[PDB]
Amino acid sequence: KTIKVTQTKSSSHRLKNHKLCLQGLGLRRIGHTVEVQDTPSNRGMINKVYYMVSVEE
Amino acid sequence: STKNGRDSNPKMLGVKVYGGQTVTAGNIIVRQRGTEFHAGANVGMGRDHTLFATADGVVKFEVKGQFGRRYVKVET
RNA sequence: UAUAAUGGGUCAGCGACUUAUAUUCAGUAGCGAGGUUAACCGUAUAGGGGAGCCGUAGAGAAAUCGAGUCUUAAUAGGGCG
RNA sequence: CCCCGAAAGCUAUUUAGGUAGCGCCUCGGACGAAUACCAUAGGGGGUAGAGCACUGUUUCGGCACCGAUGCAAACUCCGAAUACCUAUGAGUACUAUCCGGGAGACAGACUGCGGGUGCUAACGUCCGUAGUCAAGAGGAAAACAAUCCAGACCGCCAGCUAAGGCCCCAAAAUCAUAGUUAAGUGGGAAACGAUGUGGGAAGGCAUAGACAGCUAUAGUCGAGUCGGCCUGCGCGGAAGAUGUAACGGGGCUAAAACUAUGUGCCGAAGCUGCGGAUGUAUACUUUGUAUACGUGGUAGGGGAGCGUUCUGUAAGCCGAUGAAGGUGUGU
RNA sequence: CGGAGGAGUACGAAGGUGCGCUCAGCGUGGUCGGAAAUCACGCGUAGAGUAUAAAGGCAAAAGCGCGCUUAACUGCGAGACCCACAAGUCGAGCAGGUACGAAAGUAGGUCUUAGUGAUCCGGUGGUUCUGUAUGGAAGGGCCAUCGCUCAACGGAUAAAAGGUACUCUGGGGAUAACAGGCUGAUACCGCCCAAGAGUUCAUAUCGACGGCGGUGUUUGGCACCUCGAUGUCGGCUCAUCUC
RNA sequence: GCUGGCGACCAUAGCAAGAGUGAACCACCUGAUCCCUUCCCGAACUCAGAAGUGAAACCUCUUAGCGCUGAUGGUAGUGUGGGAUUACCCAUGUGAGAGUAAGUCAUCGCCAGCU
Repeated sequence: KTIKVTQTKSSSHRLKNHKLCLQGLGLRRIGHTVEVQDTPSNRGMINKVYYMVSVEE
Repeated sequence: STKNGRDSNPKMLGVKVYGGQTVTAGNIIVRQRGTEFHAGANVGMGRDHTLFATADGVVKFEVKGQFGRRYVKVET
């Protein structure tokens, strides 16, 4: 139902839509962890920034 | 010296309203130099081959006829 | 720009967004469909002085009309209100 | 002192280092979900690639056609990924939009990707696109705006990490396992040349005796031998002017080099811990208390203050039991 | 100051409408008449044409004829495209008058995209506007229209070429000449393959056609440093390094 | 079950080759008085009709002969992140064109007339 997403790298130099995906997931800094619903809409944002997040199911 | 160096101003042609969008009578749908698209139901043709809506509805693109022409129409 | 680009040998003193008028916007105070006097008079920051100005109606080049008016053969349509 | 924060573009200009409108910044007001990210659904294309059906161009055959075979920014029978437009939807976010006050700017630079130009030259020049600098400190790269990691409110002799590293200069493994190199290769370079050394696949001949040498195919001799292919790491090709000067240095060879795998650790102004300040919002239905999110900054915009001279308050208050000024100390 | 071409027009029909028609090429035959004129029949075929450059188009052909005609109208115009402004573009539909069709209908120039010039100042035709005491008039306004190779084409004036080594000021390393820097086309040096030359014999010595590098001397490219100054071609004196 | 008219669809549907049909319909056909027609022509268009024919044409059937359709798998390209710079490699997502196997001698709607 819900998964935990942790930000592992900086977002300062990433693409605009990638920063917007992090913001739309709710992550704010390196090491921040959020708990979000497991829906395809959220998973799209997660998969777009797969390279700087870590997911715990 | 060179004998080249000229060009004309842009003309901004192209599709203005895509399939599935809602239009109001008079809205321009396609700007085109020739008849790349042809006018279907509820679509009119201007003197410079512009395609425009003559009724309120939803735009639809299709291919029909013996010549395989591209048509655009407005469904009410 | 460490730059081998400019300026300064050092100290003390002086040295550069002002003033008048008009106008627009914001804040604040008085009065409020009204607000306000100018020159001037005045044992004079008072009190007088309503000429004038701004607001309260617009349309049209204008004559003209006026919550309408212009365009037009049109009461249609349309533009400014 | 606090908050926000650009641009070096488009269009026009006796214009090109000026200026104006628009784009980009800031402040006030109005209005709230109308906005964005992502997921589904609908849509057009003529690029990358490819192809020869048109237009050109090309080679070899056969009798302009026919058959095999190539090429194209201004060719197309075809044709993506992305990007762009629209609708619906979850979650997250002070998002979009409109009306006004004030601007600055209109010399850009480098790097990656797609290109024109140039010699597939230039730290060259002109566009598109993204990042950084500009206007941005910290750590790595010897030193090094534009590369990598990362965005500095203040304090701490606390902890964890990123890039990058762990023999000494100099913080952390002279750590573990298995191989390769002998060139200080590592720590600059090509066509080409060569029994350098690892690994792999296949082939030829051979104890009715193979290769080399030896004796004039026979003959002693008693195991492997011969020639290519693929691939890892090395060698030569390799000449310059102040002084080793092409690992930063010392030094390094079962490495302190290279390849693969695994345990730890060091490492930033990043993250966490403790203390303090400040801005915005939400609630307390006064507050000055809690929670959440912020506080790098040039040109600029906005907000809040400290001191100096003079006027009133002031015929007041302080002053020869010592004012202003000067010079130390403490707070 | 990249690669290639066009425009500064034309047409009262080459516009509107109703009706009608398909090109080009080739092969056969047929007087002059053939490569190619015109006639007849067939085969596969848009390869023709579209006033003009190219592109996008063109069977209800947008290509080609005939008859009648003036919609190459007047007042407008929902709604859009494009856009700094000024401008530019498409447009269903309403009213009046009209043309061609039996009619449903079609027509607000031409298949489209170039064929162009703001404002000021004046000229001409209209006009129920204005008219400096009053009635007129002059002049002005409104509607339609005329005069620019203002081509440096958003057009500074109605009206304008040169010299300065006799020179001067404000600026720029935003921008040239010297030297430095980046680069190495060019320059110089080296190597690979080897037809051939050398009485025979590529390699004693040379070495065609081609290929790969090095250096930073030359001629150059760029414009990064210096224009609030880095101030010289050669000679003299004195040198120091590379191979 | 055949014939005609009007559509849907626009090659798996078309082209080519062979074959078949005259009861009705259709087509060829007879004539040029009147309507109407030829930049000349009753060829076309038009009118008045039934002596002939299914020849031509149109329709229907058969054939994979040309054409058209066309997988699976692989290759090229490509968004994001990383590594390299003749421009490729890795992770992940996506994925042609050509060619190969193979398929195709269409499929439907309304009206009217015959047997």
